[PDB]
Amino acid sequence: CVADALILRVRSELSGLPFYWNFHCMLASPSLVSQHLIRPLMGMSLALQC
Amino acid sequence: CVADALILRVRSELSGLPFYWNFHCMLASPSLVSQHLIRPLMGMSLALQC
Amino acid sequence: PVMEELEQGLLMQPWAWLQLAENSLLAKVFITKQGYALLVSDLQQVWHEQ
Repeated sequence: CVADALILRVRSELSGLPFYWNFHCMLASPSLVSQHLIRPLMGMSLALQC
Repeated sequence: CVADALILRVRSELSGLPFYWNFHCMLASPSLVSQHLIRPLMGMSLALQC
Repeated sequence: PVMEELEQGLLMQPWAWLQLAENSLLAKVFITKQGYALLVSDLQQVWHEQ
């Protein structure tokens, strides 16, 4: 983490050669967080209650 | 809501007199959302599965 | 375009557990020939990158 950011480094070997990739993820917007975690969780809770 | 804040106005009759209150709420930080909604919902789902 | 397809694929995908060098997180990846979308979390904060 550098500044409100997440650097995720993946290093691999393909055919015996280096292969580097970096995800420069940034804090998600309120809409995405809600749509991906909040409403589905309440859905599962209600289904389990039923 | 104007740009990014929520103005919640409560208007009441306090025994026959005005009572105005205005909550000026800003976006909740990621810590508050996770503490109050995400983790408790996961716990509820796990408990319901049990 | 492909942004809508990437968003739909990311939404439909299930969560996964990633064990890094010292910590662990939850991940959600959808990669198509035209790009990818990633969503990671550690139960306290959420990051996203498309």
